[PDB]
Amino acid sequence: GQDRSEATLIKRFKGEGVRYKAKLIGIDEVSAARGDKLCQDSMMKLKGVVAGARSKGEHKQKIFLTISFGGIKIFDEKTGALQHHHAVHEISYIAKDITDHRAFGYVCGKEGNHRFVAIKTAQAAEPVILDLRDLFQLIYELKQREELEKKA
Amino acid sequence: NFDNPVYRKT
Repeated sequence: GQDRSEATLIKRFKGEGVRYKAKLIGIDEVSAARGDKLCQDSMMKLKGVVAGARSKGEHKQKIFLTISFGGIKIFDEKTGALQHHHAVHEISYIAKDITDHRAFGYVCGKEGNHRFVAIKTAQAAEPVILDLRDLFQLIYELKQREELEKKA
Repeated sequence: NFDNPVYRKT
């Protein structure tokens, strides 16, 4: 039970935002901006690729992802370097992995350039998904009140 | 699962 009041959420997502330890499953090109089946099919495909690489001795990249007013950022764990950056306006859909409580993904990109990014979280994926929901809702609300800049 | 209210298609 975490506090999700507006004031708390602003302090939560400002600056570097919230960080989560995870592993990158992969990135797949998709045909649309949203869709439950679209995402589950992509997640299943990417995991299949990872499983095939895992049989060859390959492991997923260790990362940490942050959720902030800057959107979703993926950093390499070993070096701390920023590897992927998807702005809030570029993210269209968030989806939990129906078969894995520790995996989720999101669709990003403009029309005709959609990609599904799959993440295996160190702990439960739920808190990450809820943070994204809260972040997007907050930005929508602040924008409607013309106060996003005063809180970002 | 949910849609991002702030997503911009273009």
